[PDB]
Amino acid sequence: TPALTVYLDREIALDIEKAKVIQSSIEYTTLKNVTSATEIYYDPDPTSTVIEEDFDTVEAYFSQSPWLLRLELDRARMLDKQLTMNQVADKISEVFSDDLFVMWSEDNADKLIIRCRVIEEDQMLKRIEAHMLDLIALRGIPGISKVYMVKHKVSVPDESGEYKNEELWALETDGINLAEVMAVPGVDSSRTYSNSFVEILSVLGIEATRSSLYKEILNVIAFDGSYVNYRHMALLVDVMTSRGYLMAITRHGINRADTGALMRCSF
Amino acid sequence: LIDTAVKTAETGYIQRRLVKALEDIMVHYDGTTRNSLGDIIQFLYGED
Amino acid sequence: LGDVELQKELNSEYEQLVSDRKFLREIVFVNGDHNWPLPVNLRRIIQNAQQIFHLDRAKASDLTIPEIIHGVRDLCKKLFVLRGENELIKEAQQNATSLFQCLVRARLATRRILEEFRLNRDAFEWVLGTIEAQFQRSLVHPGEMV
Amino acid sequence: ELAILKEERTTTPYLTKYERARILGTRALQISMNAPVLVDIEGETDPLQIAMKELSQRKIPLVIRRYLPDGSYEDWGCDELIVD
Amino acid sequence: EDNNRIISRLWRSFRTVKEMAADRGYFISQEEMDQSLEEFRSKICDSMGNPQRKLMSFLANPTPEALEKYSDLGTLWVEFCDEPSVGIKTMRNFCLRIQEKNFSTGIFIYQNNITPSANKMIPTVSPAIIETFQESDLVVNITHHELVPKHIRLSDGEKSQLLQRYKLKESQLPRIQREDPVARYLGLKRGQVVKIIRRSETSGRYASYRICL
Repeated sequence: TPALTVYLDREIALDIEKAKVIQSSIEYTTLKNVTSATEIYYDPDPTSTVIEEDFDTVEAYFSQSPWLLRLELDRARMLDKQLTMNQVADKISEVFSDDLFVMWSEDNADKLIIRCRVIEEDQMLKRIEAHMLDLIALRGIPGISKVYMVKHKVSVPDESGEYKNEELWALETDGINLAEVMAVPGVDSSRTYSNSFVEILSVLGIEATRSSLYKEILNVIAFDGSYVNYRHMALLVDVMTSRGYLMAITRHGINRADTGALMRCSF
Repeated sequence: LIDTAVKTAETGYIQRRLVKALEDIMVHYDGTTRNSLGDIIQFLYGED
Repeated sequence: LGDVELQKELNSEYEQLVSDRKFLREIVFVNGDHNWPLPVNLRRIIQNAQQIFHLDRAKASDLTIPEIIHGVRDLCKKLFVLRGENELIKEAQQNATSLFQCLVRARLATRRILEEFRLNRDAFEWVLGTIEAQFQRSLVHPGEMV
Repeated sequence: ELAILKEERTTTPYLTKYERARILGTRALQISMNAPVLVDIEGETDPLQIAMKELSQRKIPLVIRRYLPDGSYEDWGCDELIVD
Repeated sequence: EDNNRIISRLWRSFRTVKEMAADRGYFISQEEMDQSLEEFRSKICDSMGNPQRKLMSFLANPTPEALEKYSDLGTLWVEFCDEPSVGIKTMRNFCLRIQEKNFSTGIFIYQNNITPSANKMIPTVSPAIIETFQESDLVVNITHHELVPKHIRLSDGEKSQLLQRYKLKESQLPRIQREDPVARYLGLKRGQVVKIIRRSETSGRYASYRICL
């Protein structure tokens, strides 16, 4: 269960509308996520279409290969995610450009439709369609499949100096990614936390790993109400970090030490 | 009954690896915490 | 009343307490938790001193103010974890007992010693000696297979 | 060479629980092999009891050689270490 | 639009580099450290808004205090490379430039990647030292994070004094790998020790020492 805890800057954290803006920019959305159906037509006349449904759409709009790639976007998921036909087509342009023509219907239309044409190829369109659904990224940070809006109760001193509670909004996400999410404007880049300490070591270094390792062990022990004195968990994590990298408590870690052979062979 | 019978061996293995990882760690007379190689694990036990 | 020379000590006392509170609240314990595992319990030591010397009544104490401030400040230099005169050791010795010194100073503050606990001369010197003896006894013993 | 001079000894001046246990046992053992006892023996004739009596009067004639991690050592007599 | 995010990330990377230089002991003027984003856009972008990396390079010297502490501290040259993919062609002119102007240390920020063939041209340019950084990795200054305590490199005299106090061989201290993010940030070389003062819930303050491999 890889997970990030993403605290937000104070001015944003007490305004739910601004936090939702941050939410939609972090969340990974592919083209596959918003696509309801794809179609392959034989449309031999480039200026017209056999499809009566797209008749009024393409005829008024206009005022290469005969094979047509026609994909339909789902209105509900496009509306919720706050995506426009334009910006979806923009991302397509940079990765496809001149090779693929792009034509979109209007949002007022009964069905939201995007037409594509190339400018033996029966299978090449199936391979391209596979290539499209598997790689086009519309926005967001890769690896962040879902973002949760979580309320934190954090104790902060008053102006009078008395400790009072204070509700603040933060985010929590599925998947693992720390470096890219830290850089995102809006995110408090000095406090973002991940429950994968392997990733922490690559981003923040060994001393941050010592603190993160302790936090994750303590959370496990303290959960069923138990309490173990600090020095014991502290002792375990110093052993796990003394070499500068994470030495696992398995044969592959323990027996890579310069300890005597009789000691090592007894494990 | 299955859980108690199964997961007792899971935690039994956990304790065995932990003991072998840590068995040689001793407090020395200068206050440092060291293993049998004399590597420093903590400069002062428990930081206090 | 009026003694500016005695006020210089009490100002330095309160300034010390302000440093501690600022250090602990902004660096050590950000979330405000103020109950923590610590050695050499002081609440129990004081209420035992109240019993041995019958520290009840309304009588006025003969325990002077400079004895209190200098007594407590001299105590914090005798809480030896590491011995030796090397410059690095003294820094390490001071670091090891930083949290505990704050705890002591927070209890053996001038108003509390006189108004709340009501110690006299005999009892207060005893309290210092006991803290000093019990802190040594609470050090981990070399050889312990931790 | 390895020995540290008396004025420069740095280890703790209190007898540790481990040093205490070893001293009592070793001295007890020597008494049961008829070593000369340095205190008056009254009614308490067990080997461990006599050794504990000698400890309480600071009369055990032994020296602790405390090894430091580098191999050097400080010799401390049990006559001079403070016992709680 | 999208041009603003390029400038913004690059501007943030620049503030991080200055912080890096400051922590290593070099002198940076109190006007260049606090340079706002607006002034930055005016000076660096074209009329079309595209930034010119070669105008961002700069030179710095050690403060008198740092020179007192570390007598091995020379001149530092910071350079942003205009070529996204750094090939054999780019590295030759860079190594030549460093030697010609006799810079002691050079920090090389690249844009996208550094080919493994070009990665072998780095240790061949000694006793000068070359440190490379990916522009992504500098957008956030990681030392401002809660979980990263303040690292301070020990001087050679302080190090020797430390080893005698604990009577220890250099190989007995805890270690930090050279490619660790905080070691790279400080430009640590093999044999140097960092001192780490970090918060402790049992004692308040605790000094930890690590030596760099």
